[PDB]
Amino acid sequence: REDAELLVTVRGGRLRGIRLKTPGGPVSAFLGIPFAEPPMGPRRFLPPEPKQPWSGVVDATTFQSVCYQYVDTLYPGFEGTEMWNPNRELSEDCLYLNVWTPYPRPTSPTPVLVWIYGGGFYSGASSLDVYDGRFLVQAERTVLVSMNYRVGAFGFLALPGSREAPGNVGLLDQRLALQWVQENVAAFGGDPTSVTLFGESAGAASVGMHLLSPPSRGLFHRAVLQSGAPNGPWATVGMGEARRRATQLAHLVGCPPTGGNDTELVACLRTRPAQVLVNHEWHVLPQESVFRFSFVPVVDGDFLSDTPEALINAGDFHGLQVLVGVVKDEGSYFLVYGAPGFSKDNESLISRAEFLAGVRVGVPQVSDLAAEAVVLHYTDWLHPEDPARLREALSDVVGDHNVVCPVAQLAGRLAAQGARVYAYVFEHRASTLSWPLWMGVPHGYEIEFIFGIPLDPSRNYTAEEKIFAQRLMRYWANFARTGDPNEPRDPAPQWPPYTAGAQQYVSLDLRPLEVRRGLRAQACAFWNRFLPKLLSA
Amino acid sequence: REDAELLVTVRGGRLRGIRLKTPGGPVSAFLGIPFAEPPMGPRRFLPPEPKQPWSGVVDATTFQSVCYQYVDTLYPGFEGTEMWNPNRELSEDCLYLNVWTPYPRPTSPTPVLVWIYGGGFYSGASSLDVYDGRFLVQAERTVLVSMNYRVGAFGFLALPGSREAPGNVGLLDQRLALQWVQENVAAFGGDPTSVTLFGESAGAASVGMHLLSPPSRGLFHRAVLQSGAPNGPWATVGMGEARRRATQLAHLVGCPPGGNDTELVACLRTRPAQVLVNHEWHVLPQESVFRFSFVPVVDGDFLSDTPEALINAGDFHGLQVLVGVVKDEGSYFLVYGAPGFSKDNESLISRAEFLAGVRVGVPQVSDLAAEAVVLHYTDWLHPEDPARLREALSDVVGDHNVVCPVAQLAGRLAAQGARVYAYVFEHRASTLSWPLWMGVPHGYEIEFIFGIPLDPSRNYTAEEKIFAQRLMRYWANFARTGDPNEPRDPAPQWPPYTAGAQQYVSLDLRPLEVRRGLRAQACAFWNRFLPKLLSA
Ligand SMILES: *[C@@H]1O[C@H](CO[C@@H]2O[C@@H](C)[C@@H](O)[C@@H](O)[C@@H]2O)[C@@H](O[C@@H]2O[C@H](CO)[C@@H](O)[C@H](O)[C@H]2NC(C)=O)[C@H](O)[C@H]1NC(C)=O
Ligand SMILES: *[C@@H]1O[C@H](CO[C@@H]2O[C@@H](C)[C@@H](O)[C@@H](O)[C@@H]2O)[C@@H](O[C@@H]2O[C@H](CO)[C@@H](O)[C@H](O)[C@H]2NC(C)=O)[C@H](O)[C@H]1NC(C)=O
Repeated sequence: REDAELLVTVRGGRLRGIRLKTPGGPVSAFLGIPFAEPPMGPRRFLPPEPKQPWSGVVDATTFQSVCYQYVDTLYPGFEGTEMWNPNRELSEDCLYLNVWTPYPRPTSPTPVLVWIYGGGFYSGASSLDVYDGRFLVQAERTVLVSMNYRVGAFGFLALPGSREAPGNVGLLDQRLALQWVQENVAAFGGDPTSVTLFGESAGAASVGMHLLSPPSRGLFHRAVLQSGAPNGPWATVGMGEARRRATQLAHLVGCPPTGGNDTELVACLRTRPAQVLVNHEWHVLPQESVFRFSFVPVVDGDFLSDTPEALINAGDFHGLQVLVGVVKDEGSYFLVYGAPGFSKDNESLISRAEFLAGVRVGVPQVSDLAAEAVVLHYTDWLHPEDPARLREALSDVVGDHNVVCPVAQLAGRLAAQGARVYAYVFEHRASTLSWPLWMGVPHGYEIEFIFGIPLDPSRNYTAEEKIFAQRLMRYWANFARTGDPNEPRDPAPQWPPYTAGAQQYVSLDLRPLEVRRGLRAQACAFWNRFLPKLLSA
Repeated sequence: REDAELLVTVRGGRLRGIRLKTPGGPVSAFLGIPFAEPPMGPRRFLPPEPKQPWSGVVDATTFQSVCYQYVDTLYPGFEGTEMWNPNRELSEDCLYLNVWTPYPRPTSPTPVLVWIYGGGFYSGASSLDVYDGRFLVQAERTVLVSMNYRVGAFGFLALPGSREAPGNVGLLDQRLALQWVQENVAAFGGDPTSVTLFGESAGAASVGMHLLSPPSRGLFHRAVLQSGAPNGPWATVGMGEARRRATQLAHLVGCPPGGNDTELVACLRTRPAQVLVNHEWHVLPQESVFRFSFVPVVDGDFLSDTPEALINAGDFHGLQVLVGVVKDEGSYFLVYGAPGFSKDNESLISRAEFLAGVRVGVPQVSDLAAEAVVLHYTDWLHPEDPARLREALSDVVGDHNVVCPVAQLAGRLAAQGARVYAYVFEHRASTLSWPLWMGVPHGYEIEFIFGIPLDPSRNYTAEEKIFAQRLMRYWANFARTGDPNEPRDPAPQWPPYTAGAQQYVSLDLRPLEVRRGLRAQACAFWNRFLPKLLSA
């Protein structure tokens, strides 16, 4: 009648999973485990409530719904954008997580990788094909967990101080899932004393906010931040700007029938169909921009007691290992979403005039003086108008400002204040990539190799890329169980720690590890050391 | 009996010159010709007055007195500083000029070169050995004129608005000599319709100011600006700060103070010249290198606007300009106040010294501006490497004071009608007494332009002599035609500088090599960004 490996009792009740075929052998998957009560109706915008115990057996046999979110339509049918779009029905009933474990279940406690997807805090899902945990768990014999968390207004609309919309509830969704991991992962063979968070972009920023929030920090041990940081200019928002955005969203959908009582304002928002909120989400941004999202974590003293910058600088990080990195062309994806002259369908060889206009789109809402400093640093004054150079320069502007330099500041301060840090740059352009050649290794395209997707026989990767993907999974799993991506296998070469002075990182591509110095050191000194001084003067 | 070639009648009266030897043949020299009434006593600080005629024969066989000035004492007896110090007695009776001419004197109109010496507007003299005109005149058959002009407070103390100390009188000293050239150079064989001005440091700044002042502009036809420009942060001063400096000088020497300019000048006019000199450095507002107390003042008269303003607004069609810099404009000044520097060690400074140095090399700017300097000149892969910090602070001082002011002048003149030729001078003299770490310092191309290597009693190499002959030929080609290129191909040709291509040549023992950008990255900072920052 039943297979005992696919039957697990967690604190809330009994579950039943499925046996997954993988290239390397069987895996057990428990997909769509409810960890919170559904945040519908009166519970919209509220902190997650833990799932109430149930009698009988819950079937955890497929991914559950995607949290309600905007759906990208810029290049309809284009795989390079469709791969990030929801692959399940949209619902507010979306607080489910997924556990993958070896078959048979490990005998001794196994280290746990917990994945947190990105999507700008406005999109994403744990169900996307590229986040398929079966290949890591098979190849490296870890337990892998991933959760859904609310995005957009449903996760991050904030009327700060208000009780019916406190903000950051999507982060509370993540923390609740992490608490579930502590109470329940042992039932699957996982070690709750060896839990490594990892995430990418907004998921990397989320990992960092759990590092900086004491109530989250007791729930994990190690951290991996791929292409994102809590201190990025896009990842948090101030209390007053959160209130302005929430209030203008309400105003754009009829509430109140501007501002007033927070109770009455939210109650009105709660009567609007979810899709009506999503249809107005982008209209609350203060300007024309790229790499800016409407509802993101708010710095209000609760989750984050201070800005991520301050908490990073103040923190004692002894006993912490982190792995951080970026892709080679962090900035190119976002240019086709609004920078003038840019398209995935031509070479985007912009003019000087379009470059100067792009600077204000990619560095939005800074003084004319601050914009001048950006143009000074990124113009090559022996070739101020060469279109090819202007295209790469604008990519560097957006990439450095939003990802590389925030990651570099995080890496540097954690190292200087007690953490062992490892840093990479991912430099392989996947043979299957559908974006144009000028975009390089675009943001987000290391994930499929980390997750071992090239081992999927259904896909058409080269054999080199399969070997490469196996290499990355090992670094990640080695870091997960030891805090060090290196393996006692000296030639391999070795991946040295990142430090504030030497600033060493390794390149990840088909060739063997190559050590290098400085995460765009010259550029990041402008973003991390000089530009803040200028904006307060 | 007497030599006819060395007797000359100028509008003021009669002169007796002297024959000079060179290894290429004789030249005729007329040294110490008075062109102004001695600006003494009641005429201290006033505009110069033309020399009243004389009877008899003025003896023009010897250099005349040096205008009263500070004497460098940083390294007593050291050749590298002594060569710039006065080599004749000091006197306020110093307004004389010198003419060198071929022997026998030309009988057709010969192109004229007019030398204006540098010295920060606080020092200098036309009699310095390194400014000896005999080799250029023999080798390139030009007429060469140089004049003394008042420096320090005597030339540039300004109480703006006052008739008793108007300012810029040293500049007027220069203009009066240019007028004297127009009226008298033909008596020596010179062609008053082909006058090329050239000068170095403060002399190059002086040249640029005559370019931008209409009453001077009809007195010459082309300009050479070596390692200086009128828009450099040091070459001019605002009316308010000029008044504050003149006023503190009066305090420091016992003069007052409802206030009154007439009385303050009158009390200054009673002090011995040396007393003013003794307090000259103490009116500067802060510790600094490359700043000088009494410089040209922008008051709407000699200069009706700032030089940067006048550069931007000018129609420079019909102008040919030759401009350039040495390879290490900043090194020299570092040993005069940058913490950690000496000509006697390697000056391998620390990061803390580098940061303190930045406030000395970029004085009187906001903390934000200084931070922006540190951002640009730090290698953030090597923020504390002492050799890189020494080089970077040299670059800060050189770019801010010379290279980038020259690049801006060149770019805007070229984009507004002028034909511009740019060089970087990259040859370290075999005879150089400054340490190796200073490279090719400020001022050490002059001796090659004047052909001093041809002097056999000096210790230059045979290939250094050929180099001097090359440079003299470029300079003289430029004076005769507005084009340094030897009108003949291999070459490579020296192409004109333009705001886009930014082409210049390097001058060393190797043949001409063409390069792009007078430190375009750094000068974008100083010329385009930093002005915006200081406004807001
Ligand atoms: C590169 O493309 C952009 C985007 O234009 C769109 O995409 C093209 C590939 C093509 O499908 C066009 O028909 C589309 O309009 C071009 O920039 C656009 O230029 C048009 C006018 O020419 C203007 O109306 C749009 O606003 C512009 N869009 C943006 C984002 O600026 C750009 O000119 C193309 N570059 C070339 C052809 O060199
Ligand atoms: C390089 O020299 C400077 C200048 O020092 C002076 O000149 C030297 C030749 C020697 O005679 C020193 O004693 C002189 O003071 C040195 O900078 C000075 O250092 C001393 C202490 O060593 C300090 O009291 C002064 O303030 C410094 N002066 C300045 C202008 O900063 C520097 O130490 C020397 N570098 C070395 C020795 O590595």
